[PDB]
Parts: sequence; structure tokens; C-alpha cells
Amino acid sequence: GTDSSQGIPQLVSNISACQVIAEAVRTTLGPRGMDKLIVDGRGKATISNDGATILKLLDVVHPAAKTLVDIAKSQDAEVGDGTTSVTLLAAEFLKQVKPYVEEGLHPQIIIRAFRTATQLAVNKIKEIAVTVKKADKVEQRKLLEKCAMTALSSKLISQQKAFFAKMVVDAVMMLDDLLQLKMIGIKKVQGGALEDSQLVAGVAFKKTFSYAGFEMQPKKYHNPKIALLNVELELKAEKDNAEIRVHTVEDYQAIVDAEWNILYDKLEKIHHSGAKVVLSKLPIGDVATQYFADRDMFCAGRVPEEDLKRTMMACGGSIQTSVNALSADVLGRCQVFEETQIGGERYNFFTGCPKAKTCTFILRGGAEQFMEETERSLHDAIMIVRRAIKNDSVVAGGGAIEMELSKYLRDYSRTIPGKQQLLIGAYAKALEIIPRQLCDNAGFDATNILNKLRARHAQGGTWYGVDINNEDIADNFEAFVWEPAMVRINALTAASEAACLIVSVDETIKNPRS
Amino acid sequence: NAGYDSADLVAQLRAAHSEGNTTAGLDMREGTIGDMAILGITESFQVKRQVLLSAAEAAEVILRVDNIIKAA
Amino acid sequence: ADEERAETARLTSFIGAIAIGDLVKSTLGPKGMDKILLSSGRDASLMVTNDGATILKNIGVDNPAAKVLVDMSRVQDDEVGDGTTSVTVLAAELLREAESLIAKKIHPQTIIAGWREATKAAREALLSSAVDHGSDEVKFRQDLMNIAGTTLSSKLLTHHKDHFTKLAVEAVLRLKGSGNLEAIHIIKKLGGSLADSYLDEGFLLDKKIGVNQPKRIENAKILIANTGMDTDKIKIFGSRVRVDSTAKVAEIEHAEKEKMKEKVERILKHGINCFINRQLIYNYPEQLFGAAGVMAIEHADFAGVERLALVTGGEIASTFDHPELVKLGSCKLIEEVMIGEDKLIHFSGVALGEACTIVLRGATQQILDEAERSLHDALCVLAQTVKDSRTVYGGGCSEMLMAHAVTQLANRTPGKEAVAMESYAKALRMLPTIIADNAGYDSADLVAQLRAAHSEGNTTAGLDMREGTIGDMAILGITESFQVKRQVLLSAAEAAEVILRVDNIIKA
Amino acid sequence: KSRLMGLEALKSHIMAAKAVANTMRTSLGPNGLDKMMVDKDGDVTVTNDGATILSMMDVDHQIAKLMVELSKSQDDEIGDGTTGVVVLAGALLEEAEQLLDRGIHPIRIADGYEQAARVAIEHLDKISDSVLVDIKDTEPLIQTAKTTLGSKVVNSCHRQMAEIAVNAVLTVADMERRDVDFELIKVEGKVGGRLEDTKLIKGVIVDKDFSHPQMPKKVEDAKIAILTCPFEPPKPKTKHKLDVTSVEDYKALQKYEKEKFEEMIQQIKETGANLAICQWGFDDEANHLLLQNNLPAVRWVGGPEIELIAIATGGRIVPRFSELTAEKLGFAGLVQEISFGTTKDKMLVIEQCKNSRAVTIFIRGGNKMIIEEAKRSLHDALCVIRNLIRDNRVVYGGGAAEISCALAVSQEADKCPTLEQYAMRAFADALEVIPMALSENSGMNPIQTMTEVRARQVKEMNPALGIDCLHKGTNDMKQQHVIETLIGKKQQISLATQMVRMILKIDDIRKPGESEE
Repeated sequence: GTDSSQGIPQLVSNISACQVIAEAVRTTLGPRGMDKLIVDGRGKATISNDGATILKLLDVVHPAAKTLVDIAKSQDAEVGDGTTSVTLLAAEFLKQVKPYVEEGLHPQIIIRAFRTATQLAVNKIKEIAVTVKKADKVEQRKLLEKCAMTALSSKLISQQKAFFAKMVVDAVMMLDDLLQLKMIGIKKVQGGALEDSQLVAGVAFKKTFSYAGFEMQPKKYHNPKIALLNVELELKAEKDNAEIRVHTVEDYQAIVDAEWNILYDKLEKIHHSGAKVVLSKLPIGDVATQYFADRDMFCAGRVPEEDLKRTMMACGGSIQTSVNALSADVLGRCQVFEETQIGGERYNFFTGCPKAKTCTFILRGGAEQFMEETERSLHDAIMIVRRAIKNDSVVAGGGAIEMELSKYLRDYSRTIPGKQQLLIGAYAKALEIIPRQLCDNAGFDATNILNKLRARHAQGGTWYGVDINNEDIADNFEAFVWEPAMVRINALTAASEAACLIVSVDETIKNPRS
Repeated sequence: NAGYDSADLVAQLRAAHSEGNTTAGLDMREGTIGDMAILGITESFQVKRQVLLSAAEAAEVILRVDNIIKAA
Repeated sequence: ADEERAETARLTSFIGAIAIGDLVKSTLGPKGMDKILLSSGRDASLMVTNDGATILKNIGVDNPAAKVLVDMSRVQDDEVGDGTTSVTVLAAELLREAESLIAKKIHPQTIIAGWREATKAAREALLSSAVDHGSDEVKFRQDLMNIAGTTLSSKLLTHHKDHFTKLAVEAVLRLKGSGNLEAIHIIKKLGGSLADSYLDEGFLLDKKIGVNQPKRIENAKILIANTGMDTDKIKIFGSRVRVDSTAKVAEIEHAEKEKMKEKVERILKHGINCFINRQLIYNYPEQLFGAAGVMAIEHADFAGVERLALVTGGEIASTFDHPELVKLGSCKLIEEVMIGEDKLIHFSGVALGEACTIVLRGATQQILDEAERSLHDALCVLAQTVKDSRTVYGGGCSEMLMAHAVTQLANRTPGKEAVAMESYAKALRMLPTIIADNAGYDSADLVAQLRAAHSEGNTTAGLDMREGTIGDMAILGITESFQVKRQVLLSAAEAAEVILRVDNIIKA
Repeated sequence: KSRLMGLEALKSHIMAAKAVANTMRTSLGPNGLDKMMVDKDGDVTVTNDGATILSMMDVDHQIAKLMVELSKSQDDEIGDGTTGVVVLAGALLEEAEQLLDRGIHPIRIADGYEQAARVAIEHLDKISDSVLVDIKDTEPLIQTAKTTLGSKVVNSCHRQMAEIAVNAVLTVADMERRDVDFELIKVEGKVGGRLEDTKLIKGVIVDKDFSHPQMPKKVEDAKIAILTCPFEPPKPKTKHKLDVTSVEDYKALQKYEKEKFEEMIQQIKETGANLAICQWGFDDEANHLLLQNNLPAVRWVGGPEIELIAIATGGRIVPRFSELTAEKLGFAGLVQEISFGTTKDKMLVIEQCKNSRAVTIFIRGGNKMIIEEAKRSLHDALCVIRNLIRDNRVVYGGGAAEISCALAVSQEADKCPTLEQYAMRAFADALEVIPMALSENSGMNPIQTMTEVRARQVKEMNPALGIDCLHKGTNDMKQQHVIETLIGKKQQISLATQMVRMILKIDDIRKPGESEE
């Protein structure tokens, strides 16, 4: 058969289910905002911040649950920050229309009230937005330091932010025209320059195999030929396993040697095809490791795959799963090879790359859990500054505009309505919930905090928001809390859209009968 | 009554009178061992000789009454 | 997935001990009753068990705290003897006492220390009563006769106890400086009398002389080797393959008779009729060895050459590759004696030293099995008399000697630990409680009366519960080694304190 | 779908944390009562270490599932102190309910718990001066490993173990910028002889093979032939076919292979390294023939055993019989043979003065059960010394520094007077739970125990005079010699406030029926 139910009791079932699913992604996003923990399937426990990460991970038990995924996916694909905020605001629309539709007051002018209030919002955001790359420097890289140092002062650190911000700025300027996370990735040790990080403009390798000989091999070059392999190298090559044989005397010493001639012949296939440094994802054999010491070549197995993806983009090479190469544009090469054991862990540093687009931070904190937050402290400054470059049209962050836009659109609720003040008022009601939640995930009384802001919004200024590191009212422009304008404009057009989807649809039809 | 480790203070006081430290028992205001033969806590001879007499007496009388009959 | 809280894990530790301590406390002491093992989990059988190892191992404990008790009582029985029985009760007797401390809410660490220093207090009082009776030779003769009367007791024997007594006492006194634990051998076989146990002048191998072989070999020159055969002898570089159908199964079973003839050609070149081998033969090889003139003596072992090594003066050796690597044997007369129901060959000659061979006679396997461990307990303990001629009053008379002095040290020395030191000494006096009902005497009139009595004078006066009365422990001969009583204390004290430190059982 | 909001979240956060903190507080110190474990295979296991048991216990809650990785960070870095981070962080946690029952918001205390962790770490810089010279500070570590050994695995302190263990670390620290790597050292334990037997091996050990005592049992010059190539016929666990034409052909074959035995000698011996070791094994027939032919050979060598001798020597391995050089041979400092155990056989000890890439303390046992319990005491003693060799920062912990920072953080709730004062109060009273717990599992009254050294803080600040747990009645830390590393205690501050921070990280407590299912 086929499952189907029509109308308001299905529609009330529609509006109520989506709000409960939104209860996680409502209450997230920041240093005083939130950071995840779920258990799915086998018991695989993961930790996130983006809901759109875990909305792909969590199940969908409603069509309303299916509605939230792509809308969160749309926010995560562009920015990567504020992925949950679109899924916040959509169900927050449904809460104040819920007493209306349960009275029976259900227009389909509800959905055009979303779009009309959207156009008044997204125009007001754009006309109040200021291009900062053009107006507020000609070089705009010291400008990006004050935004990144603010992004470092938010999560964990308050003294390392001056030492780290220029390393963030000099890394992003290389990564411009790109937005990769495996090309800004941060590596972690304790035992190097402690509470100091470094920026390399090339390709660094975290997990490289040693303890089978690294001082018996030349650990540095000045023209490396990088074999980006994925083939397991054995301790010894094999013979057959059917009618394989030992004791008598004639064919005896040969078959023990014949296990060994086949291995180094395949290792020579790497050598004369062009290789001085060889990397493999699968483990390189320990007796095979010393054969690279025989040809005086560096080698390391047990390599993560994401490390090999850095090399193919900066050298112009490629990864391989073969034993013989045919070109140096599939192979990797640089102009300086250098192995450096920072923190007791073997790093392969690729400097002098032909492109050098990949940037990598070798992070040393004061501890391990300290360095976990320190990496995500640095990661916030990478996310916001790449976003600040791609859109110069930048407003303040922290929902500072929304509280102004809350009062701005209730003035239209004073102005326009035939019945529309119920809708635009509910539209403006849901806008202040985001800095309310940003006070509420910070734990403190938004009713004290938000209400003080609207008084200074009443005189003039929209950049008045919350400095969440102290939880006080603050002009987030002059408190350096920013985010570009189109981010909210992309957020508003997607939050109203799924809200338009819920109001238009009162029925869910399941044709294979669940 | 003083609200202390009774198992400690008895076994401490048991260690006292074992060799014969009899001139000192526990001053219960701190529960610590203190002076006797007048302290404020050194009690009357006439009291305990009556208390030892009656408590040993009636408890054996309770052991005598096993044939209890209730007719009320 | 189960983390069990301390309040049940402590309770499991006590009910794990009580449910096993009552099993053997019938069999402890002079044992007025026994333990009857009932077989229904494996087969339909019935076992009369005074052996605690039969009680502990054949009834696998399912209390994990009781698993510690079975294991530490096992090693005590292995080295010293009579260790599964004594250690397990005394540990179980302590843990009944420790519940009252937890009922009074005593710190468990106090209970750990409280039994520990009192164990040190007991062994010194046990050492004060330790007195030599193996001083002179007539004393050392009558020392071991009374102790072997005690150690062979508390088990089921018909008439065996007195003859296993006077045999082993002769074995210990002949060495004069060590016990015989090196090359004496306990041979158990089917006999017709329930009383006989005699020492061998020489040593014996299992060889029933059959088909045409002679009964007595004289002027022996023994070729000692490890190479042998059972039914199989393939060629050195050749083979025979006879399978292509279902009629070849009968012909491949008929080829095993012709395999037996090739090994006989090897011994025939030697000309040595005294060839021993570790492997056995049947009626089918035996017609072939004796027909060549070289006799195959099977069921050999390392124990026979080792017994020949000490008295005669040779060495024990093995790995027969060339005959100069195995030390050969020499004997005067090889005669076949008939012991019990069984015919065995016997290499008779020089004897009576560091090495003997003890042969046992009994038609019942159950009587032979209990007589092994009962003799196995004493030979170590009679060797402990060579180590320490200090004997101590068996039957619980030495038990009250320790409970007398620990109780005094439980009063004076501690300041909080007296409640934990007394639970030691009260559990010491629980040992005469489990035996007074076995003889029928009132346990309450036993445990306090004689403890003050022999300690204040005549320590020899002790528990004669073969009468249900008080008797003298050196006049009635009821005394054992100081060493056996010393070792069973420490195993009983530790295992209780080990599972007392257990305050989190977790079952994954 | 059931959502356990706020307090209803925290009640789930209480019960697992209440369970795991109570099982640790019965296990602090040498008076710590042991932890029993029945495995998932139904196997009795008795330790006293939390990082063992938290790895062994099947965790069934978000609090409990956290504690595997939380105690992973402590034991890999510091070692001992697995119990104290659980007792402390749960004691903040149960107090945080009382604050939430007082109406104090769970966020403002989680904000203040981090700042309360700052002023405690600030206090440890003042506590217990950090200068201990290299020859002297071995002796308190000789005293510290005396405490770990002399009360837990062996009642009376193997003296040879605690003094070798401080010597293995200086073998690697000097080559490694005053720091030790835990893969350059290894706690190697093999029973078979005596439990008193304990050795330090600068390289690795292999059991030395001799087939007959009539054949010469040799040991010679400090150079090892780390070989995989055949010096003696090898065995890769299979079978050919055997065929000879005549018996006299086999009579000549023994004379033929004897020249082939000498050829394997004259190739290796002219390169050096007279101790030949080949990976694949052989019987004892041609083994004692090579012993008669005057070079010893070790047979039936384990697979990775040829690698660990290679890095210990620093040299390579000879892959093939035709490729022959000395750089593929071992570079050893001393090759001498010492008997394995006391009764069974002999080893070949290959020491190096060149490369400390595998410095293995080698202990023996007369019991299989005691040695991993002995090694677990040795695992944590070799981790605390890593803290000292970098910086000589020490702490007098066990009841002195616990009451000392509990004075300070409670003072810092008054010096820094704002909202986090109850968070600092929840930090300060939880610090008192620890020396209570050293006396709680002890036979002493812990209520009396917190009183005494509190009066000593009125007497003296920065105490080297805290409680005892040996019941000697001498409450010190410098004459009771209960001293630990300052880095280790400071790490315990970071880890305990990490967990309370970790359970505060999202506001999501809703499930689809599956968030712990």
C-alpha cells in the first residue's frame, strides 16, 4: 500500500517534528557556543561543531528531518561557518505561527510574508555592509591580522595570538583561489618550540615510518624525486604456496635467496624509474627499509593518505599504486628535502615546491588537550579570514544586525499589515533568538543582555552586539567581531525557503508503505 | 555520645588497662584520654555498684522468662 | 559490561569462603565425618573425599573470590602436603569474623594489618612451642613414627597407616642429613591385601615374560637406549604403498606384522640381551625379539637409570644417538618377582641408600589413590623434620597456643587494630569448633578451657579427639612438624587478605 | 525520542562519574585497595591501576566511554595518578550539581573551573623547588620506586630493580636532549630463574644456542653478525623431496657440506662479526658441526628480533649470502653471554656503547603472575622519571600540595571575588577529597586526616610536611619521602578540568532513540 495523511493534524505533526530535530543545531556554534558528541552504529563516537557534518551522520526519521539536511549542506558548502544557524532560524519561524495555525489561522500568505520580509532584510544587510578590503587598507594584510588575532582570542589563547596571526595571514594569502582543509591542516607535537607554532609554505608529513633505519639513510636532499606510492613493500618477497619446499640440499640455498631477489628487483623498479625519496601508505618492510639504505635513499611507510594529497597539488605530481613510473608529472619533486624530528616525531618537510600552495602548521602547545583547542583556535582564524577575503562586503558578527533587524521589521509590522504583523512580527521574533542562544549557550541572561542592546540600537548603530568572551554588550565592529554580508543573505534565503516548504506542504505520502 | 570512633577509643583504652594504666581514661569533651581520680568525669563509687548490681540482675531474669503467657 | 559494587563484592568474598569452608571442615582434624562427593555433572558416580584437592578441583568453584582460595591452597598441598584442607578452612574462618567488622564498619585496611601482625604474633608463639624430638637416633626413630601416624591419619585407610608408617621412617633415617625425595618411586598396582607396602631391594620394570623368553637373566650388562617401536617401522630410504581399492584396507592392516622384523635386526648385531627401551611391545613383536636371542625390556623410564645412578654410582643419561652418550647399566641378577596381581621384571642388586622403590598393593583403585597422597604428604614433612627436627603439637593443641598469645598481643600493642587482631584469634579458636562436633564434644567447652590450660602449664596436654577428651600430644604421639603448621598459616592469612583488598569486582 | 534536559543530563553525568570516582578513591596510594577484574573471556585479573581497569572495564556511558582516552593521556605521559584525576573531576562534578541545585548555572562554573585550574598551576610554581642535580636525584627516585615496588608487587623492595630503572633512563636522555623516548626503552620481563634477578641490557637479548657441551661454547669480540642470509642452513617451514643415488654419495655429501660449512665461515669471519645470528632456524645436527668448526651460531631467531638488534647496534642487516659487507653487520659495544635465569640456558647479551635505540631493563621471575604486576610498577616508574630528566620540577604530593592549593584556590575565590568563586569553591573542596581518599582506603580516619595538615598550613606554607600512608605516625613528605614530579601533578590539574569541560561541550542532550544506543 501507501502511507498518507492530509491537512492540519499532519501539518501540526509536520511543524512540531522539525522543531524537535532543530533543538540540537539551535544550541551550537562557538567558543562559548558549542561542540559535539554523538554515538552512531558500532559505537563510533565522534566530536563535531557543524550540524551539517552530523546531519549527514545522524538519521532522518521525518521528511522534515530530510528538509534540514540539504539546507544545512548549502550553508556548509559556501562558508563552513554558521552551518547550524540556517537550521536554527527555520524552525524558529514555525513556533509563533504554531498558535496561529492551531487556531485555524493558516494563510498561504505566510510564505510570501517570508519572502517579502527577506527582501527587506537582505537589502538592509547589503546597504549597511562595508567593503573593508578596499576602504580600510590598500594592502589589507595587517587588516586581516586584527581580525585573525580576534579570532584567536575567542577560543583558547590570549597571548599566543600575536605570534600566530601573521602565520595565519601569510598562509591564507597563498591559499587564495582555494578553500581546502587538507591544505591548511595543522600538525601536532609536544617537544618542539613549545607554545609556538610554525608555518611551512610546502608539504609536511606527520606519520612517517622509522625505527628500521633513518640515520642509515640520507634524510635530506636538494632535488628530491618523490614516489607517491600506495604499494606495500614486504620484509621479503614470496615463493609459491603449493608444492613449496625445503630440505634437500641442491635447491636449498637458492629458494631462500629467491625470496630475496624478487623484492629488491621491484625496489629497483622504483629506483631507476626516478626516486630518491619514497613514500607509501601501506607499510614498507623493515628489511626493505634497509635496501633504501643500500641505494642511500629515504623511505617511510605507514603514511596517511591525506598527506599524499598535499604533495600532488604542490609538486604537480600524483599518487601511485604501482611499482614503475613513466613520468615526473605523476611523480613528485621539490628543490629541498629535509627531515626534521620536532617533538620526537619524524616530519618530512617539502620546501622549494614547484607551486608551494599547501600550507601546514606544526603546532606545539603546552599540553595535548591544550593543543586540541589550540588547533581549533587556529582553525577558526583560517575559516573567517578566507571568508573575509572572498567577500569584502562585511558586517559585524554575533547577531548584532539581527536585533536591529528585529526592531527594524517590527516597524514594518507597525507599518504594513492587513494581517501581516503577526507574520513579520514572528519573523522578527525569530531573528533575536540567534544572539539569545549565543547568550544562552554562553549561559547568561539574554533578557538582560539583549534588552540593553536595543536601547543603543534605538539611538543609532547596528553593530552593537555581544562580546562573548566576557559576555557584555559591545559594538562588534569595534569589538572586531565580523562576518561577511552575503553569509547572512545566503542564510536568510535558505531559512525562509525550508520554512516556505513546511507551510505549503500539509501531507507526506510514502508510496512503498514503510 | 561524644560522636567519635568508638572502635578506636575503646581499643586505645583497652590498650591502657591491659598493662594497667588505670589512672587515665577518656575525657569525653574532646574524647581524648585524660586524668582521673578527680577530673569532673571521675564518677561516684555508690552509683556504679548499684548499676552493676541491677543490670546484671534483671537481664538474667529476662533470660529466666521464656514461658511467657499473655492472657490480656 | 558488569561493574559489581564493593557492597556485593565484599559479600561475595565471604559467601565464596563459607560455601567451601564447610565442605572440608567435616574432613578436618581427626574427621569424625567425611565429605561425600556426588558425581552428576560429568558421569553417574560417587566419591568419598577426604582429599581437599578432590573436593576443590573436581568441584570447580564459580565464585571468583573462591577461585583465589583454591589456587593458593593448591600450591601449599603440592610442596608441603595436606595444604588444600588446612589453608581453606582457616581463610574461611577469618572471613566470617571480618563480616562483623564490616557490620561494625571497620576500615578494611585495618583488617589487612590486623591479621598480618597477629600472624607474626602467632608464628613466634608457634616457634616457642617448637621442640626437637629428632635429637638422638632412638629419639629420631620414635619422632617419625608418631608423626607418620598423624599425617597418614585424617584420611581413609583400612590397615595401611601402620605399614606406611614404619616403612618411610626407615627410609629417612638411612640418609642422615637429607630426606629421601630424590629417587624413591611410588609404584601402585593391584594387590590382594589392604595392608602391604614393602621396600624394594633393587628396582622393577613392567615386563610380563611370555612366549618363550627366559625368566631370569644373570650377569647383567644393560644397553640403555631411547630408540624403540610400537608397531611401525618403515624403511630408511624406501616405503610401501598398498591402497587402490577397498580390499587393500585389510592388506594394509596385515603389513604391520612384517614391520616388526626390521627392528629385531638392529638389536641382533649387538649381542646384548639386556636391551631396555622406552616404547612398549605386544604379543606380536615379543615372538620376534626373544627368538633372535636379544630380549626387549619395555616400559622403561628415566626413573630406573636415576635409581641405578645413586646407589651403584652411575649416571642418568638420555638422547641415544651413539652409545657413549647414554650412561649404561650394570646389574648382578635380573629376576621376575610377582607383586600383588601383577608380574614385573626386577633388576635386583645393590640398594638401600638415596634411592628406593615403594610398591603398593590393593585391588581397589580408590584405596590406592588416597594412599598415594597420604604418603605424598608425609615424605616432604618427614624431610622437613630433617630440615627442622622441631615438632609441634598436632590436633589443634598448637592452635590454642597461638590463640593464647595473639589475644594477649591483641590487647596491648594496638590502639585501633584490636578489633582486627581479635578476629584473627577468634577464628583461630574456630578450628577446634569444627572438630569437637566431629568427636561429639561441646565446642564451647573446648576452645577456651584447654587454651588457658596447657598454656599455663603442661603444653603437651592437647586435643585427643580420637577419644573426645583431652590427651597428651607427646605421650599419645599426636604431634606434627613445626614446618607444616608454619606454612599453612601464611597461605591462609594471605589469600583472605588478598580478596579483602578486593573492593571492586568487575565482570567484562 | 527522550531528551534529558539540563539537570536530567547531569544526573546521567552523575551516576557513571559517581561510580568511577568511588572505585578510584578506594585505590589511592600504597594503602590503595586492589581492583579485581573478570574479563570478557571470564578471566580473573587483579590490579590497583585505573588505566588498566578503565581499559579493561566495558564502558557503557558517555562519562565512562570518555575515561578510556582521558586516562590514556595520563598514563602515557605521567604514569601513576590514574585514580586521582577521576576522584577530583568527579568531586567537582557532584559539587556542580549542588551548585546547580543552589541555582548556579552549569556554564558559569565551567567557565570558572578553568580559571580555578589556572591559579592551582600558579601555586605549583611556588610549591616544591625545582632543582635536583643528576647524581643526587636518583636516590629519591630510588626511594620513589621503592614505594611502588615495596608495597604492591613485592613486600620488601627488590633493591636491584629500583636502582637499575633510574640508570636505563640516563642511557637515552643524554643522547636525546635530556629526554627519553618510550620506544627507545622497553620494560622486558622473562620469568624462568629467580624473581630477584634483574639486569639492564643496552641492546637486546637472544637465547644463545649450543647443541653439545663437548662442542665449544664460545663468546668473543664486540661485533655481531646480524644476518638473515644462511651461515647455517635455514628453515622456512616446508619440505622438499629427498633423493640420493647411492649411500656412498651421502658419505661424500657429509665431506662436501663440511667444506661448505667452512665457506660460510671464511666469508663471514673475513668481514668481522664472529657472532653469527640467522633468522630462520635449524636442528642441532649441523649446529654443533659449526660449533666444532669454531664459530657459534644462534638458531630459531624470532622475526622482529633481527630488527631490534639492528637499531640497537645502529647498523644494518645482511640480506643475502652474496652481498657481504660490514655496514650491513652489527656495530656492537659489548657481546658477552650471561646465563638465562639460573637453571635452564644461556643468553647472548649484545650491549652497545654506540646507539641507545633499544635500552631494555631485563628482569626475571619465579612466578608468571608477579612479573606483569612487577612490570606495571616499573611501567609507571619509568614514566615519572621522564618528567624529571627534562626539568627537575618536583612536588611533595600525597596530602601536602592537595591541602595547599585548596587553601590557595579558596583564597583566589576571595582575592578574585567574582562569579567563579563557587566554581573555585567547587575546585577547592574537591582538592580535599584526595588526601581524604588516601586516608579513606587507609585504616586511618580521613576526617582526622584533613585536620592535621590544615593546621600545618597555618603553621607553614608550601609544605614538605603532609600526611603519611605507611601508618608510621610520621606525617612528612621529605622525611616520609613521598615526593612526585611537579609536571605530573600539574598534568593532573589539566586532565581533571578537561573532563568537566568535555561534558559541557554541546547543549544537545536529545536522542533519536540512538545517541548511546
